[PDB]
Amino acid sequence: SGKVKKRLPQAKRACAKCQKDNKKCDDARPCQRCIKAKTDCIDLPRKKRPTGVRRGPYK
DNA sequence: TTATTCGGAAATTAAAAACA
DNA sequence: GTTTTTAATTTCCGAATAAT
Ligand SMILES: [Zn+2]
Ligand SMILES: [Zn+2]
Repeated sequence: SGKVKKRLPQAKRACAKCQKDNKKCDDARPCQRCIKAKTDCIDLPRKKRPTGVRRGPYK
């Protein structure tokens, strides 16, 4: 049988450069893509979705 | 050829809602 | 107080364009 492409598990979080490039980060810091690119590997904070927006009843 | 860009599918996730 | 629902948000696939 031929090989099926394993969708890799996602990184716990993506560093700023992997976020900008829309590419695969990892759980090392610096991440592997930043080591290869010789670029600063920085973690930036996530957006927190707001409180106080009703949804209406669930199915 | 490799490097960079990015649209959008798929995955994550957290407040609302539902439940105990 | 648990847990479930499901839309805000994030991750990165993959297919393009740009650079070399
Ligand atoms: Zn990264
Ligand atoms: Zn990085």
